[PDB]
Amino acid sequence: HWGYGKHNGPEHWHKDFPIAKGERQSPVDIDTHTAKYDPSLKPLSVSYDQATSLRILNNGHAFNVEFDDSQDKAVLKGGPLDGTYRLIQFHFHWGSLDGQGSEHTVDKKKYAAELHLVHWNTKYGDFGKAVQQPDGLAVLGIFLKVGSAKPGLQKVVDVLDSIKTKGKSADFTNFDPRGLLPESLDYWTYPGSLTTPPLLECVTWIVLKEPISVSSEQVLKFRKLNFNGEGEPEELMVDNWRPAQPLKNRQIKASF
Ligand SMILES: CNC[C@@H](O)c1ccc(O)c(O)c1
Ligand SMILES: [Hg+2]
Ligand SMILES: [Zn+2]
Repeated sequence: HWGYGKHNGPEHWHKDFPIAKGERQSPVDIDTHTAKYDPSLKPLSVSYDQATSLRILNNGHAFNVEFDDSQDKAVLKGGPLDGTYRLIQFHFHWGSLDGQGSEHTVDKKKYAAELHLVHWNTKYGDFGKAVQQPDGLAVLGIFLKVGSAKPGLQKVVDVLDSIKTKGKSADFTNFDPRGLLPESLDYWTYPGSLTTPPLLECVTWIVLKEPISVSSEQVLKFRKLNFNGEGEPEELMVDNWRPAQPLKNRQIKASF
């Protein structure tokens, strides 16, 4: 199936998922001098106080921290969004080296990693129906740079040993995603897609300008994870990012 290798990577995805070459694919390069301040943007509202994490899963491409979305708890609203979007999961994309890993880029700059907090529009009842809609999803993107450790990330880092290989999962309750946010909620926004097959064009992207810093030791543990399943030859889970895709006359708006 699809992956990130020479033979199954982003360059191959279009064969099974023709939308890979579509009109609103992600990620994209954010050209800071082309993005326009949008005064019609409402303030962004990130309400994660009542968030209920359930478990962490290695799915063979990344790891997902999943949340209970059976009622309005962790929600994203405001900014470019209309209505309420519920947090369902978060995951990261990262590199084999610090100089690469992020999916979105800023004036062609690649960060060491990128965090995606995935939310679905409550108007559509559930995630499965939301991904059939042009405004079905909102993803909050946060860049990671290597520097000081991120205290709020360590709980995730420590559990990774227990989910080394494809298909493994661990109980992961009472994790607070507020510990992953930078200070400023300044962002760029554009209409786009899921960055993994099947690459569905249902996402309002909200990409925070301010990166969070994580320690070299924290990122190193991400890189210890495996793409393969248990008892299979070791394939380190690294460089699980899609590169920047054509903007196609979409407009990136800045909140600041
Ligand atoms: C339904 N919740 C989405 C999450 O579990 C998810 C993450 C990455 C994927 O490739 C995928 O098919 C699903
Ligand atoms: Hg869609
Ligand atoms: Zn992602």
